[PDB]
Amino acid sequence: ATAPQDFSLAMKKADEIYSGKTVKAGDIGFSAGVPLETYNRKVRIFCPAKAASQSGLGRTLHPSSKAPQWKIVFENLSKWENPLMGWTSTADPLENVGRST
Amino acid sequence: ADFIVSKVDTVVNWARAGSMWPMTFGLACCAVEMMHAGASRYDLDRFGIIFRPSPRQSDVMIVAGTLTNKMAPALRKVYDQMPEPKWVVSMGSCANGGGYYHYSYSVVRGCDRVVPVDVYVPGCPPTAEGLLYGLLQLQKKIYRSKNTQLWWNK
Amino acid sequence: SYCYARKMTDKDYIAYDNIKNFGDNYLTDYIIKTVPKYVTMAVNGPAQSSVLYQEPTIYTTPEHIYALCAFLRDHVNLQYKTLIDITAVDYPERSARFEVVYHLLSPRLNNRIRIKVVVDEVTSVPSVSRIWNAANWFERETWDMFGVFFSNHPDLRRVLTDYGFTGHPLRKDFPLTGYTEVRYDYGKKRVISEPLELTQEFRYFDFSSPWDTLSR
Amino acid sequence: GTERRPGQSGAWKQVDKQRYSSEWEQDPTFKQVPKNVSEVLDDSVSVLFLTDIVRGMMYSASGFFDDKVTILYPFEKGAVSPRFRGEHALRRYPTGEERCISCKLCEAICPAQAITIEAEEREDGSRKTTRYDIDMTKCIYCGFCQEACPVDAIVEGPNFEFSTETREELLYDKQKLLENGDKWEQEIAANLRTESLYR
Amino acid sequence: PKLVYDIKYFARDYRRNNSYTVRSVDSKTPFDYSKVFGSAPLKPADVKTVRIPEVMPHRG
Amino acid sequence: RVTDLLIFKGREELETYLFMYKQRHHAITEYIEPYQIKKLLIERKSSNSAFLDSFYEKAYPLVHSKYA
Amino acid sequence: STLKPFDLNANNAVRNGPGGRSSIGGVVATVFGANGFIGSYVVNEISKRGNQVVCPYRCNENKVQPLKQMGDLGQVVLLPEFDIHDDEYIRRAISRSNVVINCVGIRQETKNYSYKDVHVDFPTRLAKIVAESGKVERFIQVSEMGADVSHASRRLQTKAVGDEAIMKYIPDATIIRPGNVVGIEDYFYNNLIFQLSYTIVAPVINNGANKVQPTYILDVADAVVKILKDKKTSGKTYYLGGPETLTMRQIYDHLIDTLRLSNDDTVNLRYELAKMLYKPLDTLRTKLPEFPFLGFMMSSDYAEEQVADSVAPAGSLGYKDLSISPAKVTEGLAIEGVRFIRVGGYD
Amino acid sequence: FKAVADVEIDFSNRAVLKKYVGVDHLSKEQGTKAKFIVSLNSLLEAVKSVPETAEYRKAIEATCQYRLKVCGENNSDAAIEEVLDAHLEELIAESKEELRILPVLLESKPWDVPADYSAPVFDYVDASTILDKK
Amino acid sequence: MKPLTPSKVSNFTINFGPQHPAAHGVLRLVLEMDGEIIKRADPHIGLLHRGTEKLLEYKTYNQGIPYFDRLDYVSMMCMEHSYVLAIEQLLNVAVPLRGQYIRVLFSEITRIMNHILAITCHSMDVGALTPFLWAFEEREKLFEFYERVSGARMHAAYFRVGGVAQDLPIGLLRDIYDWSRQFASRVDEMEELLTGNRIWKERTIDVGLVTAQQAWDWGCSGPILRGSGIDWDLRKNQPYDVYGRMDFNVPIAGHGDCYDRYLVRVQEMRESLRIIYQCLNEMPDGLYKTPDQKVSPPSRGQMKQSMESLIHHFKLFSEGYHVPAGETYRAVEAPKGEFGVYLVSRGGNRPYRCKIRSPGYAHLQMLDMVAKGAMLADVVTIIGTLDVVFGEIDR
Ligand SMILES: NC(=O)C1=CN([C@@H]2O[C@H](COP(=O)(O)OP(=O)(O)OC[C@H]3O[C@@H](n4cnc5c(N)ncnc54)[C@H](OP(=O)(O)O)[C@@H]3O)[C@@H](O)[C@H]2O)C=CC1
Ligand code: SF4
Ligand code: SF4
Ligand code: SF4
Repeated sequence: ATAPQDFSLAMKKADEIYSGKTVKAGDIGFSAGVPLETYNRKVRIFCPAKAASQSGLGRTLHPSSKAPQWKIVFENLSKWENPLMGWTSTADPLENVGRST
Repeated sequence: ADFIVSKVDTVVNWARAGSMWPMTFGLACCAVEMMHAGASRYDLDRFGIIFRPSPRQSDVMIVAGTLTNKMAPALRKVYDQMPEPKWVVSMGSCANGGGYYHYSYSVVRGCDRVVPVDVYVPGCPPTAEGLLYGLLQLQKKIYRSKNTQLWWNK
Repeated sequence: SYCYARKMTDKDYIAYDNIKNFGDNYLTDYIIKTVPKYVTMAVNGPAQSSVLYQEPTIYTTPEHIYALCAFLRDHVNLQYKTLIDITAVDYPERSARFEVVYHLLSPRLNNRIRIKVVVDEVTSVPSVSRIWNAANWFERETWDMFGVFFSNHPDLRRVLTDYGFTGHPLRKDFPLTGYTEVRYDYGKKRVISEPLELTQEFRYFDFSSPWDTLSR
Repeated sequence: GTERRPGQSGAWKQVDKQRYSSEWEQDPTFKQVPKNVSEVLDDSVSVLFLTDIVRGMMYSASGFFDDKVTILYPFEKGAVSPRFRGEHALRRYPTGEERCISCKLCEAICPAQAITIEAEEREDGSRKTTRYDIDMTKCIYCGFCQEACPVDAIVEGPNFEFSTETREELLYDKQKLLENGDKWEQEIAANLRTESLYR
Repeated sequence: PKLVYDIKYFARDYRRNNSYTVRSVDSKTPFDYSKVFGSAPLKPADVKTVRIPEVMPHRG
Repeated sequence: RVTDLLIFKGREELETYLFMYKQRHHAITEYIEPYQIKKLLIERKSSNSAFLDSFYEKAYPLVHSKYA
Repeated sequence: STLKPFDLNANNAVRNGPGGRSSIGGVVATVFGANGFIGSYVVNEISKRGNQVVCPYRCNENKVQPLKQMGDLGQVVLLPEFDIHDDEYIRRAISRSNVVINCVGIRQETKNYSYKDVHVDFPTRLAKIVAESGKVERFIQVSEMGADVSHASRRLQTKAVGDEAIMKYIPDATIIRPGNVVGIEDYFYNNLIFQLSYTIVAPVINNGANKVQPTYILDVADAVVKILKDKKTSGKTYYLGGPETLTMRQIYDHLIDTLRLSNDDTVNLRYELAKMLYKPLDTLRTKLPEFPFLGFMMSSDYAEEQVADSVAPAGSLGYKDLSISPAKVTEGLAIEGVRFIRVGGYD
Repeated sequence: FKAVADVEIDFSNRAVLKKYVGVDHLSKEQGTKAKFIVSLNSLLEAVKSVPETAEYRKAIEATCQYRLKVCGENNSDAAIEEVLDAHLEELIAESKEELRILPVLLESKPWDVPADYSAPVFDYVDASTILDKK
Repeated sequence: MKPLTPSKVSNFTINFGPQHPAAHGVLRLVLEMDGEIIKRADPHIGLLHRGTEKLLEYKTYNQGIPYFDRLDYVSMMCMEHSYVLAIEQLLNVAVPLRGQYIRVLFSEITRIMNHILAITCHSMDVGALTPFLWAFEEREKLFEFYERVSGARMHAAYFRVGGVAQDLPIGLLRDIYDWSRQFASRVDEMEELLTGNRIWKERTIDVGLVTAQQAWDWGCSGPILRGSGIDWDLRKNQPYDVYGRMDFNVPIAGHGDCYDRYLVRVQEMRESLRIIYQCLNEMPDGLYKTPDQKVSPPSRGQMKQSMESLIHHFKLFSEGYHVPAGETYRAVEAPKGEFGVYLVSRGGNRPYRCKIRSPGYAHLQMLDMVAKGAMLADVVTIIGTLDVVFGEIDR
């Protein structure tokens, strides 16, 4: 809670020096070049709760935690089993991007 | 007549399998292992496999490398220019199933999506002896065919 | 300047003492004092050249990048004749998402410098191709991968991605597998692009520990 | 040798420069004017008689008679070290019990995500896999899975002749991997005994 | 190896013991050119050279 | 600014065809064929509303359908 | 547009996915004659949507190579040794199949197989084998438009007899009856072109009066898909004629125009003369193997089927009932294949 | 360094060396001491446009004075090359390269900043320094 | 009132497709030519773009080493070396001397194989096929050393963070030393056939001329710099391993033409042989990987006997080490030039951004300037001297 006193110092300082120009909502999505049906998907902005198995507070929103913890996640879609090998097949392009990055 | 047709078909199989003119689609890592397989230490020209630069004069095609979405039309175009027998060998994990770039936006998961594949050579890169094993597997596949007997009994 | 071969024997030295000192410890202060308007902040950190030394990183704004680069190349004391690469890093948490990074070499100083320009999706960065001819392809790649527009570029075109690709793949919001897939159709004797289907989905393994502290 | 003639060059503009200017006589790499009659005859016979060509001809003709280096691939096989990473194989204990304990580290370390594992408690009570399949069209044969396994259950065997005629046969499963381990057991065991000394 | 029976990582922990200090630089204070060029050689004899580092750091 | 970026990208799309980066089959696949398919399409005007048709088709409407 | 299910019993349970190559369709299909011109496109349509297709073929690895690419892993099953006279093999082929499509037919006779064998005996035996199973839900048979019991040509007569036998054994079977099919691998335009260019004279039976309704291969393949996606189509015969009806003279003229032939190479080989020139050559065919030099065109059966109007009956089912608009075969993508040869700006 | 030419040439001639390594491409002029003096004095005249109390101008003045001194004690042109670690030709080209950017610096005037300008500087401290000793 | 003078127009916008006697890989090259002379060259790349940089972001640091082996299939060791050096800098890990020696040794070996392939494939593109086959036997001899140390002839993945994957097998140093005793004679055999040959001289002299200013302007490195008169080597100017101890001389040429770069590459092979001999004689004894087990896996007997070693093995083969937040760019003197990795870490077990700096990317950019005024035949030679690898260019 005091200070990381490491590269994060310069990271935050670069954050506060610079800023982004305001644009109308949704305009950047057209610039992105992805299929427009991507934005029809609904978004949940949440912070994961602590796993009950472990007692560490890093993943939680705690003054100890210095990492980004708020995720954008998209709703879960259909999943099936590969007829030949029983692998989990999917057609959702946004399956793991939000959770992972 | 049934004996003569068999002698003819086995002679044709010997001719096709002994003289394989392969065209090498050397995209990536595996092309150098093929280079080594056709080098002095392994003599493919003793086996009768001698590489031909143009598709029209080649009967076997070896896809050795990572197929990309940018290349797949050119791969299909080269394959179509080949004459009728046109056997295709898939070499390497990249060509077989996309391999280590399988979960990529720009990579085709296996040349089988674009062109039919007769023999799959596994490896990253496949050892030269493994490539010769796959070529012998293709030669056995050619030997197995008896086209002239079926023409007689068609 | 240009490290033309001069000494035939006994050039065992990595460089002279004064040249090392001026760049080991006075380089950032010299840059800030000489050209203060261009520089906004400076970071001294682990060295690009070696593990033991330290090289500067300078943060500047997009408007001043061309003049700062021209000063860096042709200043007598600082002769960064080479542009190693141009890169962008996407930080979605920030309002100004993209940090365009310039890496330079001074053969005379035997030193490396890193220049960062922080922009967003709409703003553009002036091209530095007139200063370094190598920039042209690097800026084309940055435009392709991240979508950063470079102003006054001689011909800004995509390089790596497939023809007709509209998305920018290295953006953190772009799916790892993408949106489309390529297949040959027998009916229409053409190779065609289709929406993505995966036989086996990419398996993300969450390995993060609660007890870790290094994550910022 | 390294020395170059004013006439021989690959660029038209350089040929024009050397034909109409004498800066080539200043340059050290070039060959200087003969300055004697005998030197003129020497250069003239060297160029006109293709002397340098014949010198290469003898060295190439040495190729005809020297010992050929080649291997008859079916009859003779190239040397293969114990460390060689080839076709995968699940292993069994000498009692006949599979070494795998479904730790799933090999699936976590797989750079290519070629291993899918799912397990259960067996009726006796052991931790055993109900599924262990490897995609050999996705494998990169790095050997990381052999490094991560704590019980030596998964090893990359010494077999490189495993080409197939259809892609479906290249999707291995637990039974196939166990059969491959049974087939190559003694060779794998010898290779592991040799490798244990180093690591 | 003296690490077999003597285990102390915190003494040998270099990964997590790095930090970043902060300074502020201003244009008002003049740069010290005496440091840069006072130590510079004026004749060939006074030339001093930095030798190439032979090895990179190792724990031994 | 977004308009400028969109115009630049559209100019790139035109230049690909103009400079022969893309091929004849690309033009067939991506523009001409879908337009001709749309003209040749005969469909029965569904009495069921939009909700009912998607309900009959699939559980998750957001997932795309191929070869509809 | 909303994807329509394959109307097969218990399909709703098994089906899952968007309907693409990697999706699961609840259709397992045994397409006899898969390596043929018609069969390959039907296999492509069924397998493209994630379904599994069993393709029995007479041993020929190079001929069945395109079918390998058609589907994902394990979806296209190629059975090596297919014989029309082997019952046990037919039972094995349709063991897991819930739809069976029969595209097996011969344009010409040989010594080994006659019309009566392939077009009559095989349909009856296969019909019995499918009937005894019960798992097979849909049966589709492909026949010519001009097939009739009272037809001079033996091919078109045997085909109609076989269709009647199939209708007798399986009452719910659908008889697809397309016209002359145009495609890249077709035997209509390709044979006409070969006749115009590498033959000394192009004999035209009568003056080309006979009317025909050619259709594009993609249209027939889509019609097959629409048959399988509707259970109400069962037990009905569909005459899949093309959008436009053309006499053979118009088609010959338009091929000459598109190819930019110097002049007209077609000659008038009127009927009652082909019936004397080719009549011995049919007996020649029945005692000799398949020969590329002479075939199909040079037969009395072809002359007999080119003296009648092979057009759809007025009251009949067609593309409109399947909600398909057939594409014109004289323009657009359909005509590209002949167009590539020469257009007068080419070579 | 090692010459890759089989022909035998003398590298102590101090002209065959320059011809071999291709300094003539950089400048066709011989590059004598007087040219270096003229170039430094021309740079000093040029940097007069920059305001007198500008840090850039002070830097250029100091560098030019240092090199004019190095020219002073060293009467040998090769000695100047040894002290400055450069060929005289590239030393002369250096001042012209400095001359090219004076117009670009006079258009934006980087030296103009407010009297409260402050550039934050972040410095890295190595763990090896603290762990071994203090 | 003085007449004006008109000019001429250029056409023939040819497409030079993937072509086998050229630098290996697929090259699509669009050339605008006035007659038989080239006026513009526009290389089309992306035909082997596999999205490597983005794939790295989804993998752990140890899971991403084989990517660098496969970036350049000709020179694997040098490519993975920069990645492991960057991770070591961020992790503050010190490599033991034996592992440093092994890295330098194998880097020189891969340098030699790279130069053999470059020279002999360039000669093949010219049209001489004997040096090519004469070289494969040597390259096989070196691939057998690779297969001995790692079990893979090409994609070894031998270099690891903090050292090497396994120790040198017993008997290896003798075999390498024998290969070294005969290497100089083999190189002399190749050099006699190539050097001094009139057709080779005519084909290569004064083709692809580059000047020192041009090389620095376009960001070129390695043989291109050293063939123009630039005494710049990373192994000497910015040493990264026990290279500083090693005694070798930079090869320098001045013309900048194709012939000069061929001579430079041959001399680089000889210098690498000298460095290998020094490595062999001075090879130390001791640890080959770092003693720290929070960044390197424990040995197998040690994990099977100690609880802490089993914990470290489990957490290193499942989660991996956590790299402190920071950025670094580490470059190595690859055989093709300067190869560098710009690694951005936010403190996790996966790289946030891993930019790969291609030495061949800048050379292919320089192609247009170099191949101005040339002929259709000269393009193959110019491509040969650049020695571009398109998997390396297209990441
Ligand atoms: N113009 C057209 O294309 C039209 C076609 N049709 C009908 O559709 C059917 C097929 O069309 P098409 O595909 O053009 O004909 P093809 O001859 O092109 O396809 C015939 C298929 O039947 C197989 N076959 C033939 N005889 C036998 C046999 N005795 N035993 C086993 N397999 C056999 C062939 O295999 P192999 O290759 O080994 O002989 C081939 O796969 C025919 O009945 C035809 O009348 C309907 C309207 C028009
Ligand atoms: S399979 Fe491996 S060796 Fe072959 S091209 Fe792909 S990455 Fe390279
Ligand atoms: S060798 Fe490597 S890629 Fe193959 S299964 Fe093992 S860990 Fe995965
Ligand atoms: S093979 Fe080894 S690493 Fe993989 S699950 Fe079994 S015991 Fe674990």
